[PDB]
Amino acid sequence: MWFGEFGGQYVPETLVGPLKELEKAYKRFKDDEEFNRQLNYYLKTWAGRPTPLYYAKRLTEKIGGAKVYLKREDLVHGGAHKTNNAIGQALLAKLMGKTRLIAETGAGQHGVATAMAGALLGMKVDIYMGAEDVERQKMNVFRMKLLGANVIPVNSGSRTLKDAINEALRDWVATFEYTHYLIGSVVGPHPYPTIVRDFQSVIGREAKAQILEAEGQLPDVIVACVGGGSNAMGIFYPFVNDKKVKLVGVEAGGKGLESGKHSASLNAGQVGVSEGMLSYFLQDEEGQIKPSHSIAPGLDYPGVGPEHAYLKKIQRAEYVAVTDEEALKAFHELSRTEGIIPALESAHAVAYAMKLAKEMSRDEIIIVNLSGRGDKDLDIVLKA
Amino acid sequence: MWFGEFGGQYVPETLVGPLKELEKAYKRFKDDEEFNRQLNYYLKTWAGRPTPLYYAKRLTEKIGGAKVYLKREDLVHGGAHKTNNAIGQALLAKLMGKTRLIAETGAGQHGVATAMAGALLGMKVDIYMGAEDVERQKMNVFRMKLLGANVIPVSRTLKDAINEALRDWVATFEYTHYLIGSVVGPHPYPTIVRDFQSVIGREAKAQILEAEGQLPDVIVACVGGGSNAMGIFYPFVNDKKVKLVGVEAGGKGLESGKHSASLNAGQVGVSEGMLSYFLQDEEGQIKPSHSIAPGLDYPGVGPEHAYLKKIQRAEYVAVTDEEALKAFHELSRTEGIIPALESAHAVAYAMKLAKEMSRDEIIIVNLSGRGDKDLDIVLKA
Ligand code: NA
Ligand code: NA
Repeated sequence: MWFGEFGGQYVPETLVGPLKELEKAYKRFKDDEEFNRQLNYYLKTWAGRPTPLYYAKRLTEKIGGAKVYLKREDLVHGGAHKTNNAIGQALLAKLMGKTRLIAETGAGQHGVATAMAGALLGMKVDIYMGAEDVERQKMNVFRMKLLGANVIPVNSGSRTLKDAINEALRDWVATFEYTHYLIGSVVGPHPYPTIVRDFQSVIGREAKAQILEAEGQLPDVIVACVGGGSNAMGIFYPFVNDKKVKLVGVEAGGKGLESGKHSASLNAGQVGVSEGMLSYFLQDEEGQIKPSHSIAPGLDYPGVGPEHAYLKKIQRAEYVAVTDEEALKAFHELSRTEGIIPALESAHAVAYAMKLAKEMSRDEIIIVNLSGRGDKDLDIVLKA
Repeated sequence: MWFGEFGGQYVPETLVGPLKELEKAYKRFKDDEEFNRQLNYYLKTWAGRPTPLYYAKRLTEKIGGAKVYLKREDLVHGGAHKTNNAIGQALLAKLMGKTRLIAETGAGQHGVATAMAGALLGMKVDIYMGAEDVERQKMNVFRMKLLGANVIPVSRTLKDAINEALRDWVATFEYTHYLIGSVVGPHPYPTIVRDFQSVIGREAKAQILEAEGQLPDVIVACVGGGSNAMGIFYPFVNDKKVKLVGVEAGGKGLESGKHSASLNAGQVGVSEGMLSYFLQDEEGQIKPSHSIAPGLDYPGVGPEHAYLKKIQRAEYVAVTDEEALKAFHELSRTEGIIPALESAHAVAYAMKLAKEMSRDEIIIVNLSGRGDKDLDIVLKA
C-alpha cells in the first residue's frame, strides 16, 4: 500500500471493500499460469509486443555524445504504452467476472486504450471525460465511439482529469459487482499504483534484454516522460536494483517552472492527499490543488504517482522538467532526423535525452522511452 | 520483366537508361549479405517487423464458420505495409550512391512512407503532389513537412504529378531514385516492390504453422495496385492447396460506373509503362476510378495479378463501399482494431467466405493498414 511515506488508500469506507476484492483478485491472478498466458498471448498477437529498441544513429551522430536508443512504445496497438495496462486490467476484470469497464481520460489515449481492450474482450466501456477535455479531443472521442464506448462528460469542478477520476470512483461504489474501474496511470488508491506499474514493467523487461543483446551492457541512463508516471515506472522498475543505471523522469515544465503554468509535481509540488493517494501535488499558498498545464495533454496532471515520490526521496531517480517549447523542438528534430513522429508527451523525454547526450561519452548509452506516436498531436503542433 | 503476357518497360528511350541502371543495381544488392543485413535491421528495429498474426476469436465465433487470422500490417511503423517497400527502395537508393528520393501520391500515404524512409536514411525527399490532392489531404502534407520532405505543388491530379516526377527522374536519375508505392509501372518496379513486400507472406507462413500446424485454406488481401496482396500471396504461390483472393473496390457498384475494379471490368492496354488491365471507356481511353478507400482508387492493377487471374491461381472479387464501411465498424466493435478502409474490403469479403466454409478451415486476411487516416471519411457516412 505504501512506497516509503507515499501512497495509501485515502478513500471513503464505500470503496474499501471494492479495493480489498481487487487486491485479493490481483494477488491470485498476478502469478496464475492461465492469466499470464492470456495476457502474454494478447500482448504478442493483438498489441504487437515485443516493441523494438531502435538505435537513433543520425540523432546520436548529430549530437556527437551518447548512443541514443528509443524504446518504441509508439509501435504498440493504439500507438501508446497505455495498451499494456488497459489489456492487463480488462483481462483481470473479465476473470474477476466483471462485465463493464469505466475509465477516466483527459488526453483521450487511456479512453481509446480502455475502449479497444473492452472491445477485444466484449465488455461495455463507459469513459468519464472532463467536459473541457471532450471539446479538446473530438477525434479521440470519435475513435472511442467507433470502438463502442460511451463518453460520459464530467461537468463538476475544473471539468478535467481530477474531476473525471472522482466521478468515476462515485460510480464504481454502486457498480463494483459487475464493473472494474480501469485507472490509466500509476495513481489512485492502493492497489492501482502497484497494478499499473506491474502491467507496464514489460517495457523495462524487454528494454533490458534488448540493450544487453545490442550493446552487451546495461544503459548508463534511462529517460522517460512522467504525467502520472506509468510509462516511466514501466521502463524504470526492472533497472531499479541496477545501481549504476541512472533513472531520469521528465515532467511537463509547461510555460516555465517559474510561470506557475506546468505539471512538474515532483519539482514544484508539495506532499498531499488527492485521488486517494499521498503524493506530490501542485498546491497554492492556501494548500488547495492548483491547475496544471502542458502542451502535451497526457502530462497535464497536477499530481504524480506515489512510487515516483518514493524514488525521488531515496534519490534512486532524478526528476527534471522540459518546457512546451523544448518538447516542440524535439518533436520536429526526431521527425526530420529518424522519420519517427513522437507523441508530445514522449518528446519531453527526447528533449532531455538530447541535452544529456551532448555532455556524455560516445561509449555511453541513453534509453529514451518513446511512450506514443504523435499522429494525435499534429493539429496542436500545426497551431504552434 | 514479364509475368506471362503482362509487364514490360513501355516507356520513352530517356527512361530506358535509368531503369536499366536500377535493374543492374537490384541484381547486385537483392541477395548481397550487407544490403539484406541493413534492410532486416531497419525492418526489425525501426519498422517493428515481424508483425503479429492475430486470431479474431470473437469475429470467428460471431460468423460461425472458418477461423479468421488477421496479419497485422496495421502495427508496422507508419501504420501500413507501404513502409516495407519504402525502406527497401530507399536503402537500395543509398547503396546505389543516390542522395535524393522523389515519389508521387494523391491520398498522401505513399508520400509519408517515402518521407519517413528518406528521413531515416538522411536522403533529400521531393514528393510531387497535385494542388487539388494537396488541399484534400492537408494533414499528410504537414506530416511530410515534419519528416523534412519538400512537397512540390503541381487537372492538379496524380497524373500531372507522375508526369512532373518522370520529367524530374529522366534528368536527376544520376543522384535521384524514383520510389513507386505499388507493384505497378515499368520493370523492374513490379518485381522489386513484390520482393520488398514478400516479407509479409514469409512471416505469415511460419506464424500460421506455429499457430494451427497447417497452411491456410484461403488468403484474402485488398488490391489497389496489389503490393500488400503480392507480399502475402507470393510465398504461398507454389503451395497449390492455398487459395489466393485479391479484393478490389466495387465502389457505388460494379455496374454503377463508380468502381476501381480493373481485373473484373478492365480491358488489357499499355499505360504507366506496363502491360496490364485498366478501366477503359468505349473509345478505350482510361476511365476515372472511384473508391471510398483512397488506396484502392487506382484505374489499373499490377501485372503479376493479371498473370494470376489468367492462370486462375488467384480469384479476384470486388466489395461495395457500403460493405467495407460495415466491415470497418464491425472489426472496431468486435476485435478493437480500427482497420484502413482499404483493409476493410478484405475483411468484408473474409466475413462472407468464412460463413460458407467449415469451422476447421483457416482464412488469413491481410490487415494492410490502420484506420486512423480514414476517420474523417467514415464521419461523413
Ligand atoms: Na504531473
Ligand atoms: Na484497381
